[PDB]
Amino acid sequence: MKKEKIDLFYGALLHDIGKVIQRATGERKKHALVGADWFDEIADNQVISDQIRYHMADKLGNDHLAYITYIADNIASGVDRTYTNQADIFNVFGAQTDKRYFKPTVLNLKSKPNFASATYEPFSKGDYAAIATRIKNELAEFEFNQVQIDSLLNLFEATLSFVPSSTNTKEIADISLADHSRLTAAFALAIYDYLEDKGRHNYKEDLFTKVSAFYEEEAFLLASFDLSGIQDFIYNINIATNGAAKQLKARSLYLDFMSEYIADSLLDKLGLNRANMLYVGGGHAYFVLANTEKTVETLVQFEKDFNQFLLANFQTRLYVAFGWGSFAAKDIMNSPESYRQVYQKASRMISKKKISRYDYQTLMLLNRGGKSSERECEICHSVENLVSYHDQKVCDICRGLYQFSKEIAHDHFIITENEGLPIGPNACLKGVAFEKLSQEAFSRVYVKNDYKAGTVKATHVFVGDYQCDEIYNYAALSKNENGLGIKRLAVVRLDVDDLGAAFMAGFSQQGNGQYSTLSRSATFSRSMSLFFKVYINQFASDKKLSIIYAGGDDVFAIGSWQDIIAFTVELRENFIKWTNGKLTLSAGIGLFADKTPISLMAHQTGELEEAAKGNEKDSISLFSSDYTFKFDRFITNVYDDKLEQIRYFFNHQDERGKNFIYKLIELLRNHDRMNMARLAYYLTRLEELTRETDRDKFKTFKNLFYSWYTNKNDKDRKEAELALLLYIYEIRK
Amino acid sequence: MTFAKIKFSAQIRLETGLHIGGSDAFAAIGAIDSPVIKDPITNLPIIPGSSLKGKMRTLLAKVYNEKVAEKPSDDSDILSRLFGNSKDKRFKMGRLIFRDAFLSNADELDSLGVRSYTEVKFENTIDRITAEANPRQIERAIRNSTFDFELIYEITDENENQVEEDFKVIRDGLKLLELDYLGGSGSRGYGKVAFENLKATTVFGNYDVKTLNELLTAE
Amino acid sequence: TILTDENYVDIAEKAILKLERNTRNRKNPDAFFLTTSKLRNLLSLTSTLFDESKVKEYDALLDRIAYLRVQFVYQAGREIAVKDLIEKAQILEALKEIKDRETLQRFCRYMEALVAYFKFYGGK
Amino acid sequence: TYKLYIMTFQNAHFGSGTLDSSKLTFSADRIFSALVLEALKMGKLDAFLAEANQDKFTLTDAFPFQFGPFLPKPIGYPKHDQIDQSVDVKEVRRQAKLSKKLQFLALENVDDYLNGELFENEEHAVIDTVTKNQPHKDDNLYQVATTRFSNDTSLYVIANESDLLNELMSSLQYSGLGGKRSSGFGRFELDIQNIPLELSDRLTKNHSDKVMSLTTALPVDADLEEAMEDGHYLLTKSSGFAFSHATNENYRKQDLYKFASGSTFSKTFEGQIVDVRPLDFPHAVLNYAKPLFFKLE
Ligand SMILES: [Mn+2]
Ligand SMILES: [Zn+2]
Repeated sequence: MKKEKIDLFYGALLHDIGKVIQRATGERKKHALVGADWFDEIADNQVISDQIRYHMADKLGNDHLAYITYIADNIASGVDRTYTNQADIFNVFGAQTDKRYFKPTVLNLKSKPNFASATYEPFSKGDYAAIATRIKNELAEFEFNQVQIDSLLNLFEATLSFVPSSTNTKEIADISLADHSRLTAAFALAIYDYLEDKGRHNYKEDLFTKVSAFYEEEAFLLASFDLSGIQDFIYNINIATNGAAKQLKARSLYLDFMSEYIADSLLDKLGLNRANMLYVGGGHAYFVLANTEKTVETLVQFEKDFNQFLLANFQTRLYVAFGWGSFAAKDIMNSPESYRQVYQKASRMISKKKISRYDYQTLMLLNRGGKSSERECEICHSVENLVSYHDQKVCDICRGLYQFSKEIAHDHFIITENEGLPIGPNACLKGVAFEKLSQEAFSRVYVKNDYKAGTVKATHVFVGDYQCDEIYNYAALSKNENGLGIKRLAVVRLDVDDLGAAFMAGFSQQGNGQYSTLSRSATFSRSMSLFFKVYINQFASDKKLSIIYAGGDDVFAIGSWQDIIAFTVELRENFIKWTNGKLTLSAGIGLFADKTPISLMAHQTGELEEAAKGNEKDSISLFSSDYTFKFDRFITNVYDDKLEQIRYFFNHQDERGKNFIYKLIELLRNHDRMNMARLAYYLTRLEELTRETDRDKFKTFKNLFYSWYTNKNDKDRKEAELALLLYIYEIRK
Repeated sequence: MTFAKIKFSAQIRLETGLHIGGSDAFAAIGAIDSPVIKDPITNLPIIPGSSLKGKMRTLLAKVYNEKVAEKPSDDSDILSRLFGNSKDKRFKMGRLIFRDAFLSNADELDSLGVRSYTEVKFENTIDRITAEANPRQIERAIRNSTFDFELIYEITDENENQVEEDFKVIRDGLKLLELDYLGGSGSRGYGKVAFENLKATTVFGNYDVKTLNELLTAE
Repeated sequence: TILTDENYVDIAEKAILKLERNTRNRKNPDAFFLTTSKLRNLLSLTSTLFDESKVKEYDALLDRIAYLRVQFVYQAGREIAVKDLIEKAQILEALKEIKDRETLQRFCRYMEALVAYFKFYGGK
Repeated sequence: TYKLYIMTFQNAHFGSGTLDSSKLTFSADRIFSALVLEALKMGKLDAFLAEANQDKFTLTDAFPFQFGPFLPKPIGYPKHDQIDQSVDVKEVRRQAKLSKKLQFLALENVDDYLNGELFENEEHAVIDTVTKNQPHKDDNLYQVATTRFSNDTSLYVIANESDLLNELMSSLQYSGLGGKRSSGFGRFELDIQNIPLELSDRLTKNHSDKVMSLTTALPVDADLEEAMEDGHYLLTKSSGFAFSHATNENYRKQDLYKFASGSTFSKTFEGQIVDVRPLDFPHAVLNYAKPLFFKLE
């Protein structure tokens, strides 16, 4: 970027940093000066310190970049032109219930979720010392230039994610300072670029004297892209070897980095940085950028170039469709239509592009025939640039991913010109160990799952990727040390419920849509990123399983079966608490014998998940569409009531009694009047065979069972069938 | 000679309990240890065509292969012509089309007051030195279940001599199934099977079936 | 009239509830005079009847339905709680009403039901 | 453009690229391939290819037939002006996903569907894989996915009736379709049936207003640009190994990308029967891609 622009960015990110220094310090001095002075302590930059000092606006004069940062500050919040801690987003999300608040912490990879509590309202200076020093330390010796930007962002992400933008205001109480500053910088640069393109240099006139006139002026694009084909690409493995498993985790991480590299190469073909980008998703991304003709032409051409790259390498398997919409400040608290309809223009441009994909020429060339190929890649059925690898036949892509699966346990990934897996126009993706960095030359470097800034000044990404053993061993690991348990491995697929609806209008119910801002939604996105890309790994800890895909959109995890069910349950109940009950998951859990292929499990478990979404969307489906229960009552009723009772009685019984489980199963599948009689008969028969220690407890249980089986309401006997199943799987040798 | 399609039809009667066995996750559900392959919509036992074809082929290899073959591509042209050979341009598809056989008499049994169409057979194992017993349950489709059987023979590039020999092979195949079992725990009394009301019918083209029908009813 | 497809089990249950219980036992709850040992040889015959109703045709088993009736009255003669059962549960009438394999199998099942609910509500 | 050829199967396998995949329906190219192959052993290939290159010749993707014919969801519809109710967002998005999930309308409902009325799928079948083995190693163990038809659901195809075609289809019903036919799948029972006016009224091969294609089809190089610009389509990829007695070896036929039924275009195009044979192969390998259309409003 131009120097003038670099300074604008830093100004906008760093204004209202006084609030932190001053919350720790507690000085009776206004934050504009605390901030600005402290910045002057550690670096010499008049334009920057100026935007901190006079962000307050203070007619010192000039047509300073301060006048930009000011108006962007106002737009970056719902508010227009005693003390409490940060508020849960889920306070004003959905119905009015209890209000919860966030104790300010710094982000650690290893950590349980930083839950809001209703008893953290009161502000305390203590909590800030930890933070402010960590900030000032890291900015002490710190060059404010282009290449430093993606590290400072991460710093703000790490320390200020739970520091509120304002200590005393109810309107933006819940908007973290990290997001507010980030958003401020986004609009600062976007604005700057708008007036650059339209020649306007009187900032003091336009954004200040005309302040309310500009808010009407459509200077912004909400832009988006969607990378189609990802799930089918990751999970379509037609090999069942040990080796082929490597490809799964590989493919996953690959495309995660593809969506990232699209984001980054786009933002710098434009003049912007990652602060302009709201979210990076399941191969989705949303950006705020200037509404000019330059920017639109760069989007159009970019997209053309990328689908060119994608065509060359993956044929029709991967496609990326962009879309943008135009707006002015219509994210400031018709508000129903306006805020929703800015996202709708890109949404709709993308759908139209996805539904008429290519032109005459590229179809002509795809159908050019000309091959006569005896063989294909065993993994993906490609006939393109085959190679021998390990005495099997694969494409150079699949070969490339075999290589990548070796680089995958590093922390750092670089963007080479030709070294590694193709990631884009004249770019490749290579994981490399730290030492080797100096020995390679690279466009950009990412560090994966590290909040600490490093010597190599890297862009920070966060993937949830827990691994314990390998997929081909998970099924065998389900057998106990005593040889107990069915030898199967399981998959889980789970999804937030009506996530789209939350992102767009979840804040409309309370108030009347006054709480539906852009900032609010941004903060929502961060909540779900955090939950699904950081905290998810902790729920996986000490469990024999691997998280292959993780996001609010889609979570995919495969492991041994008892640990997968434990993982699902731990994940969900954390999610309900984290969300304060205002949002749910549905999940389905597949159960398969060793060596069934990846494609198959993914597909069948996807079907199970849709059955689960098939209830009123709060359900979980395990091993068959028939066993589908509201999560709440599977947890409370199947998992830790009926199953604990069953376990308790039958762990005492011998082979002869354990056999009755089969009868009970049958009778549950054949529910009819007469089989109630038979149920009673074999129940009392069992009671007879049971030892006298449990005779009393078993009396209670026996009659309870017949209760379930006699209810005209079938819910309890369904739960019964499934718990007896769980039990049998649980004991089998 | 002209093109024609002959349908071999019968009712397979289970003379003893049959176990083929569940792979389909629907039919894999562990409510019993060793389940049997079942048609998902009716949850009745089913005799997969792949089972019939496979077993009949490997039986017929013992008779009609001059040299015992490692791989099925090495089977004799007489078997390859009927069951197909993926590595031979002439026989890439055999002249036989098997059909999954389905339970015919479900209604007969429902009327007789039968309840399940599968029994759960208890077996055990005796340690040879310790004499302790390890018990075992495994499902069978009940005996005297019947299944509608259909096999298609295509007459294309055969000389009438050749179709005669093919018919010999098919009759040997069925008899050999009768004097063996349909894949189960066969050695221990499982898969015994009978073809009742065994009949040939020309369902396409003209061929004359009289002498074949005689020869089937007598073997 | 007495035994219907909708009917039998609910009747059987009602009968087992109305059955003679030993109120002279201070120690025991509702405790049955009746005892599975008394029924054993009887309902063995019932079961052999049902089992054969599948492999033979109605007329062929008339001998069997004869010997059932006999045994029933005989046991009702020899045991008080038996007579009580086959009284409250209209058993002998229920035999009289069997013209049919459908009806016959229903009676066998009826006995099954009686016994199940007997054991359930306190048994031998 | 004449009759409904209604195949009713119990077991079929219509592989969508893998033996452990299977589909409700199959496309025009598959049954055309199958017809070709049946003609070839009957003797009558030359005569059938005669019939096929007639403009009169009509073949369509197979579709669900359940007490009456179904059709493909028109891709591209409903448009924005018919789909935007005043309801909250959660509902709009649930029914939007319900609309993406949808595959086949019954004919009765297609005009409704276009005018904005909501429909969801029905259960026409259940698909499951089963594992089979070969008892010579642990190196042969495989899964084959079958489509198992339920709820009196047949598949049907629209074709132009002729004495020869009728003969070939009657023979096919003992050869099976798709599938591991040798090994149990695919056989069917045929019923040729008059085509309800409510449908046949709306069939054209030439028409200069909006139409939905009933066949997975590839326009002639000359018509392509137009059908893609004003089109709304999903491109599907035809791929596989050419079946033939020519050679022992197996060669992948040429990958071909076509427009799926029913993509929708502003007007009908002429389609092709493509030769997708491996370069320098003894005989032509034919992919049937010639559209029959359905008009809209
Ligand atoms: Mn401020
Ligand atoms: Zn590949």
